[PDB]
Amino acid sequence: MNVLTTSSQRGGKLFKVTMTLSPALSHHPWPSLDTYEPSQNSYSVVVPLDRLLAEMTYIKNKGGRVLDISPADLEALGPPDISSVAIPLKVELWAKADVSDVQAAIVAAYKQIFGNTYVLESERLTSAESLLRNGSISVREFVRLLAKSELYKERFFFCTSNNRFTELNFKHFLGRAPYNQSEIAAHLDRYQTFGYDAEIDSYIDSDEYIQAFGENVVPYYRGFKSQSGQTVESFNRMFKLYRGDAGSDTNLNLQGQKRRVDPKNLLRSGRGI
Amino acid sequence: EATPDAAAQTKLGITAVAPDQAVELRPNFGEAEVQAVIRAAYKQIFGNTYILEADRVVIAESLLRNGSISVREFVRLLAKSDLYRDRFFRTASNNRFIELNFKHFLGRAPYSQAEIG
Ligand SMILES: *[C@H](C)[C@H]1/C(=C/c2[nH]c(/C=C3N=C(/C=C4\NC(=O)C(CC)=C4C)C(C)=C\3CCC(=O)O)c(CCC(=O)O)c2C)NC(=O)[C@@H]1C
Ligand SMILES: *[C@H](C)[C@H]1/C(=C/c2[nH]c(/C=C3N=C(/C=C4\NC(=O)C(CC)=C4C)C(C)=C\3CCC(=O)O)c(CCC(=O)O)c2C)NC(=O)[C@@H]1C
Ligand SMILES: *[C@H](C)[C@H]1/C(=C/c2[nH]c(/C=C3N=C(/C=C4\NC(=O)C(CC)=C4C)C(C)=C\3CCC(=O)O)c(CCC(=O)O)c2C)NC(=O)[C@@H]1C
Repeated sequence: MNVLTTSSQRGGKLFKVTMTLSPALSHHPWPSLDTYEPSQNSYSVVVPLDRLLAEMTYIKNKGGRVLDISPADLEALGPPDISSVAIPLKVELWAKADVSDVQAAIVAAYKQIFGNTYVLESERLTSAESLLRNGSISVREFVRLLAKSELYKERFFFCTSNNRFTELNFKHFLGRAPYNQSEIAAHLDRYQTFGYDAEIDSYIDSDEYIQAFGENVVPYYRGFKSQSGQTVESFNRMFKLYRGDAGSDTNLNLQGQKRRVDPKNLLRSGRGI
Repeated sequence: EATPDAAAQTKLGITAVAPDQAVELRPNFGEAEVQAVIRAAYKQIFGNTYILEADRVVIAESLLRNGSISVREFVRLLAKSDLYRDRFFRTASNNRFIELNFKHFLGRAPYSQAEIG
């Protein structure tokens, strides 16, 4: 939830704490077995740093358990600005592209395909770049090569879960976020029989890819603007998948690869399987 | 010699408070419902003393609306108030203060000299 003050009247960094409530922790003043209000299954409190230790011990000594702690300053921050992704920009690689134009595409591709994540000089792929700019490879095909590359696998696919990798994939290859639990299930099954290459192939091959930026257009962010057959919630999920500019998909950070989109949220948009 | 049930209560005038009604803030609380918790809290937490317009604490009860703070946190804000200090603590001795805090914070009185210490 929103927190209204970053700091207590006495100086003290507030910290939002989220717990699963337990009947002992709060109960109705009613006859019969004590029940916590259902709406507050996940309770949140903002506590000053001083009372944080005591607060957390008490929660845990009852049947409570801590879902997560977060500094109030990071919380109660604006939802990321969509300014740059509201209109993506878009890059076209003409035939007979001069030297600079090819460079721009390359850069743009690395940006979108890898997230903000930085690609070092050694990481960068000369061979693939070589092919582009003497013809022979489509922008589309380059994009396939990047997702095949180990660089991609090491960041996105080898650290996190396949559940996470799918949506990670969706965002990079298609601006969209994933809609529905089915998409996640389909990709997982594809991966088990066909393997990693076939799964990567299935996003570029998909008509949604073809319909937008089909060939010789660097992929851009379709999500954040209204798309055909897109669940309304997907738009919200795009805010979870995409956090600000200068926010990346990073194996590097503590517990780097986690799920931006909770499984339950996916279930809301659609169920059936 | 017969006593009505609740004769013991009517003597001692504990009739009103003996079993005591609890007030609970509920989800999607109405504007009148919150007003009633505030009314209650100021009666218990403050002493049954009179809170004049000036006395009321605007910022704390604004947070109580829109569920920024819970009632337990509301009570804590009330207890740390010029107003709570001015009455209670600043004029009292620590024995009278601690004995008052028991009561307003929890209905009981202090069970033993240790608790005071
Ligand atoms: C009975 C038909 C089915 C069933 C019920 C069941 N419920 C729990 C535990 C809880 N149920 C609730 C429900 C409410 N709390 C509320 O305040 C309200 C109304 C405002 C409801 C309807 C809650 C919150 C709990 C969890 C905490 C609590 O005990 O109050 C259980 C036990 C779960 C446990 O492991 O503790 C059960 C069994 N489940 C069945 O088996 C039936 C199908
Ligand atoms: C240097 C002053 C301090 C420092 C920096 C540091 N940063 C990273 C990693 C990243 N930092 C960023 C930064 C940005 N992303 C953006 O897009 C922008 C604006 C557009 C910025 C400024 C990002 C994206 C990353 C994550 C990607 C990556 O790490 O490849 C690190 C590396 C973290 C690691 O553990 O590998 C470091 C070291 N850290 C210091 O020691 C200085 C105090
Ligand atoms: C007015 C006709 C006369 C008057 C009254 C008077 N009362 C006070 C102060 C208090 N009066 C009460 C009384 C009650 N509390 C209750 O809940 C009830 C009904 C159940 C009553 C009647 C209380 C508790 C106080 C204290 C208020 C507080 O806690 O601040 C005063 C003011 C005295 C003071 O200095 O506060 C006065 C003047 N006195 C007159 O002169 C009139 C004839």
